[PDB]
Amino acid sequence: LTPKVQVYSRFPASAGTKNVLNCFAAGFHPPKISITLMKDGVPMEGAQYSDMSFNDDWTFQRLVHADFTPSSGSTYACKVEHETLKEPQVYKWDPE
Amino acid sequence: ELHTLRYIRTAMTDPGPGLPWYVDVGYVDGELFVHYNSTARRYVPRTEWIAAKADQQYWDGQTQIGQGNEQIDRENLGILQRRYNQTGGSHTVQWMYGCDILEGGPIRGYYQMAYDGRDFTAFDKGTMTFTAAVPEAVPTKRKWEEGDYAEGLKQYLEETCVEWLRRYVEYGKAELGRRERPEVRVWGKEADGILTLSCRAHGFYPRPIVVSWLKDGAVRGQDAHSGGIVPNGDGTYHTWVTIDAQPGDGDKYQCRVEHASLPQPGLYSWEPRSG
Amino acid sequence: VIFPAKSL
Repeated sequence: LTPKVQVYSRFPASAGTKNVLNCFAAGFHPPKISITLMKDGVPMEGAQYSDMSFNDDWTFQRLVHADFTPSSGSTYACKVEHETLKEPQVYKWDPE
Repeated sequence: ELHTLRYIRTAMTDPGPGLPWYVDVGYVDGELFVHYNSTARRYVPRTEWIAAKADQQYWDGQTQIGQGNEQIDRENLGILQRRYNQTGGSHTVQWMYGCDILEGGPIRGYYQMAYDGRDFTAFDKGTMTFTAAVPEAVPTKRKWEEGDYAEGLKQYLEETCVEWLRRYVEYGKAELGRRERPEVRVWGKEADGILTLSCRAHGFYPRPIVVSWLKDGAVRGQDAHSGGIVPNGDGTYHTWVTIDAQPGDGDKYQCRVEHASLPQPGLYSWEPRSG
Repeated sequence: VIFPAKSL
């Protein structure tokens, strides 16, 4: 029942372009989850949390998206906290 | 042709901090249209077609039943806890009900329930009885088969659910019938003597897509990894498909993308930079 | 249209 987290961008990532960073977690129970979008270890500003839903096999799913601009050198990651993980898992994002 | 309606409902004990305990999410053809939460206590639109074409009476009407269901499902948390001999902790109740219509006529009528991620009760339209999976589902089985609840649910899934879904499709015929191009980007990475080729489709509509790696014309799904179809904030969809190959064979690999928006499948070869 | 819930 461990959450399967996938970090990706709304549009093909380019330097100095308006894009949305998405963090999606699927297949988790209990539904209580702490997903936060991070920029060099510090949480991102203006993070929107999509409405919680579940698949046919009763496994929960949630999406976290925020408007941003990717800069060269700055690392973008996703911090996920869950009861089954026991330790906070960090998911790194690649622009190219 | 095929049009599906689904009402996802969740009742939680541990939301936990600054989150609603009761959430009711609606779906039309796999797309979010309506939402209800325990903090706002009102049914709110999520799409443009449901916000404009639906009357104010519909919003006040759905909220009346929505507020009523919230108070009924509030006691339902305690009912299960006292039956399972539980003092407290993280416990959740899940609801899944709706209809699938094909060329007007209905083909599916389901009503499913689950407690702690395990199947509790499921309604059978043919026999008009509620199936018990866990031995703690027998008091619920005797309660609902006693009154007119089984008759009312059968009348809903065959008439009320069917008639309203036909209207929802007619309201959003343009937003559901639309097609968007995914915009495919190919990138490769060199690890410990293994080349990892990635194929990404950013924004496509509808949800179904066929993204597979091809080696010398032949499709290879044995070594290819896929993260399924993931949704976006605006309403579009995304997908992630990767493959592990030996370095130097970059020319042999080609990514084929099959979608409703494209008339012919789009081929994408991995042309590197090496600069 | 949502269906009205009943006590378990």
